[PDB]
Amino acid sequence: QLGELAAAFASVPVFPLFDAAYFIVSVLYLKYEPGAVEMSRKSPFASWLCAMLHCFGSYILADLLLGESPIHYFSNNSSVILATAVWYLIFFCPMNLFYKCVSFLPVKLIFVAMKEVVRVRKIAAGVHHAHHQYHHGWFIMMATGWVKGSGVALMSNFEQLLRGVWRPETNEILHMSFPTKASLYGTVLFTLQQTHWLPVSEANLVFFFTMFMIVCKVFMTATH
Amino acid sequence: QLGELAAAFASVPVFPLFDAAYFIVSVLYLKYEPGAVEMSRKSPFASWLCAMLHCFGSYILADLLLGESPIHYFSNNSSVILATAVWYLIFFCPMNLFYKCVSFLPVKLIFVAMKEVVRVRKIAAGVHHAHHQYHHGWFIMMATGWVKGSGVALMSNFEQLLRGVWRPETNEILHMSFPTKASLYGTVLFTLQQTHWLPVSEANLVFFFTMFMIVCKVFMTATH
Amino acid sequence: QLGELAAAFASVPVFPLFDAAYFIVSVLYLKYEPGAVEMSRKSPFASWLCAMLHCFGSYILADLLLGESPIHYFSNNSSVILATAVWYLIFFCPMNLFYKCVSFLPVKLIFVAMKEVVRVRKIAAGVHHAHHQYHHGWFIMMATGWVKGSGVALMSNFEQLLRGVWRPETNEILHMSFPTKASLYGTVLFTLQQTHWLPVSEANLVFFFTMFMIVCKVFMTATH
Ligand SMILES: CC/C=C/C/C=C/C/C=C/CCCC(=O)O[C@H](CO)COC(=O)CCCCCCCCCCC
Ligand SMILES: CC/C=C/C/C=C/C/C=C/CCCC(=O)O[C@H](CO)COC(=O)CCCCCCCCCCC
Ligand SMILES: CC/C=C/C/C=C/C/C=C/CCCC(=O)O[C@H](CO)COC(=O)CCCCCCCCCCC
Ligand SMILES: [Ca+2]
Ligand SMILES: [Cl-]
Ligand SMILES: [Cl-]
Ligand SMILES: [Cl-]
Ligand SMILES: [Cl-]
Ligand SMILES: [Cl-]
Ligand SMILES: [Cl-]
Ligand SMILES: [Cl-]
Ligand SMILES: [Cl-]
Ligand SMILES: [Cl-]
Ligand SMILES: [Cl-]
Ligand SMILES: [Cl-]
Ligand SMILES: [Cl-]
Ligand SMILES: [Cl-]
Ligand SMILES: [Cl-]
Ligand SMILES: [Cl-]
Repeated sequence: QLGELAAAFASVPVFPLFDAAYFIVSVLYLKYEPGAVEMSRKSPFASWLCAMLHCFGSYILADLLLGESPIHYFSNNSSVILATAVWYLIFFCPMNLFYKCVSFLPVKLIFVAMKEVVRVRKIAAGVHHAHHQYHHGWFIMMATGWVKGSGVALMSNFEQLLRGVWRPETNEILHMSFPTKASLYGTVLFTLQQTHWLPVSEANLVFFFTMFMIVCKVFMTATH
Repeated sequence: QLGELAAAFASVPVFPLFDAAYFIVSVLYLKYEPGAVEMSRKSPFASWLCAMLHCFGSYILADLLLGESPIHYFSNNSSVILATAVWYLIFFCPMNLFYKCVSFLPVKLIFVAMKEVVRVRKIAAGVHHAHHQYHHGWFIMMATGWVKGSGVALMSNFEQLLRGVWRPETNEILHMSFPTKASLYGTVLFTLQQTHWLPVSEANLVFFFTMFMIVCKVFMTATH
Repeated sequence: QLGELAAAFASVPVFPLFDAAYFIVSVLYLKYEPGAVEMSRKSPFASWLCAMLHCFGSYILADLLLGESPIHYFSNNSSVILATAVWYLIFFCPMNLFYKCVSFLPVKLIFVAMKEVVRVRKIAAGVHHAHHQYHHGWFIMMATGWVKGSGVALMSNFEQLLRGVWRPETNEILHMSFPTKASLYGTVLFTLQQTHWLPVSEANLVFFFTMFMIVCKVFMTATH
């Protein structure tokens, strides 16, 4: 009956709870970046735009690769407003209280695990969406699933440029972080499953690769 | 009968006279930039391309945001040729005579006011065009109207790169100039009017916001 | 009977032999770039992506200009695999044997001539493709044919960024190399032929402009 459990796991509604966890973890990472708090004070619109890149950079990149509107996902008003509320609470909540609650390690590890549920679903969705437009476009499927999983990391040089920072000596392709490299392995697996060369159901692959990402990220977050 | 006057004001044909004023003011600003005259001598094609960015950057950015051809507007041959003639006269007219005439302060203030007529129309057109593709895409409407009004300013980091200049410490989002910030207020107003939450006719909003931009820009130009 | 010879010349199948020559010459140029060999060792995925830019940058740029998927051409699996095999053999063949064979000057000059056959065909195809979407879009036709011929050179600032290099003081528009400038003359000629203002058959223009590019590039390669 594992396939019955895997089907329920792979079809949980990500909105709003799992998307909120994705936004919280991503905007927390933004606040850790150098000068981010000062930027929220002096350039609040640019700070909000930076948070939108961290929350929706996966869709911006995937739409750019497929020749669609790069801000197509911003028509989802409820998601944009939810990410905006997360950005406001993390940077401007009185007593910094919202930051204190979501940074509490037991709470943070749960949000970290929930973000990985969202990331794997976005990888698989990118492969399936590219396949719909290119039935045999294996390289387009792998590219779309990769940027859906890596997100803002692949545009880090220009997220820095928006913040007034320029560090051209490195980038996430020249030196992949773990989530970028893991998203590359994930998009190859989901493409192979789309090819019907990997004999596994799409629900089981989602379940087992999500558990791999959850264990890795929770372990990495709890260590440091 | 103000609405009858506002309807005539909001429907004046911008081509060719008001577009010419837009091109003249924008290419004048290009000639003020460092190394622009030297660039016209040594790299005339790059200088012409820079002037096309200043004249049509609003359409390039709006088409990029909506997933359309970024050079779609360059199919308008008469507009491209008119902007090309303006670029040639400003940089290469014998005796620098065309520059001397359009820089004469009474003449320049008139062209500055006429450019603001074009800018407000482009903001409203961007909101209406985005609304046609996304009936409830408020964030897409505001983004499209903003870049239609700000124009080349939002791509200033890469207009500089074309000229061989790189200044990453600042950008027009991190530090908005007045026209960029005013275009942001304008696109919010025209979006609200599109929402039917701002109880005002589209013609009256065009008239009153254009007069606001005309008074501000004419005052700013005459002061410095 | 020259038109009968020109028709056969202009319709030779570029895949796979002429495309292979295009890939070999382009990836050879990549290996000449500073730090390219070290990059293939330490960042092999970024090295492979760099080679894809050199092999398919013409299609990436043309699709970007026309608002299509910038990786649309990567649905051609056989072409991507052939370019991938060329990249692997040039950087990783035991004894560096493949590099030694294709760098042998008589063999290299033949591949250089065959690449020019591909470049002229891509210029003409870009003009014809833009004309199909814009019957009177002369500036869109010239832009599309130019990037189809220049290829990765027009994105050199960002091919360098992928390699961790940033040299903003120059670019291929501000200072055109010979292939970039020759592709600009070529796209004007093919646009004029599309206008029916240049009284010459498309096959004869392909033949005579290819011979011009072959003689120039073979002479330039044999000199240095
Ligand atoms: C301001 C925000 C802009 C950010 C630009 C960041 C771009 C980084 C994205 C890289 C995706 C490459 C996919 C890949 O590297 O992996 C796939 C699977 O292995 C294969 O690569 C290919 O298909 C060949 C891909 C050729 C490069 C595509 C360039 C598209 C230009 C978009 C810019 C408008
Ligand atoms: C070489 C020329 C290139 C120039 C690139 C310049 C880009 C600057 C444009 C910014 C428009 C943001 C709209 C905005 O900031 O304001 C709106 C309204 O408030 C909300 O922002 C969003 O919808 C979220 C917008 C998310 C960013 C969109 C990135 C698109 C990538 C285009 C590059 C191909
Ligand atoms: C990461 C890879 C990105 C690389 C970006 C490189 C861009 C260089 C391409 C230049 C083509 C200009 C065509 C031209 O200069 O020549 C033609 C014929 O004379 C006329 O120019 C116009 O039509 C006006 C063209 C206005 C500029 C178009 C900007 C498009 C933005 C694309 C970025 C997403
Ligand atoms: Ca498109
Ligand atoms: Cl940083
Ligand atoms: Cl601000
Ligand atoms: Cl998704
Ligand atoms: Cl997707
Ligand atoms: Cl098919
Ligand atoms: Cl400057
Ligand atoms: Cl030039
Ligand atoms: Cl408009
Ligand atoms: Cl518009
Ligand atoms: Cl609808
Ligand atoms: Cl270099
Ligand atoms: Cl690698
Ligand atoms: Cl082609
Ligand atoms: Cl083409
Ligand atoms: Cl037509």
